[PDB]
Amino acid sequence: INTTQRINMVNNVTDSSFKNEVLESDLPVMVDFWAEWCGPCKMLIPIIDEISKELQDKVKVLKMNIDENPKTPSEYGIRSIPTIMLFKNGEQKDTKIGLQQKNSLLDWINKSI
Repeated sequence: INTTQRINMVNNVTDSSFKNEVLESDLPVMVDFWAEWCGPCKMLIPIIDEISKELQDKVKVLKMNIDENPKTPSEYGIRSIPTIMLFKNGEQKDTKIGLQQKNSLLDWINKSI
């Protein structure tokens, strides 16, 4: 018996802190745009948690609730969720829409950084 990999925890970013935590970072940043009413989003949350650990010190992983923070998704053209957006050096680098499984998500991020 060991500690579970279900960290069930990852930092939140808001419309107030997006520039500060995402656009100003030197690390590549992955942002999971989500809401509580979105079924696929809830399936994706634990995957995002696990990937944050597997990508520690390489990619900063954050989630943004779009009910509470509608302005940032609007600015980057997000029309549906789940959306996962990758940022580097103050700009968007890549985006994918929809549930993504863990291996595919890790493959994509590693290809992108």
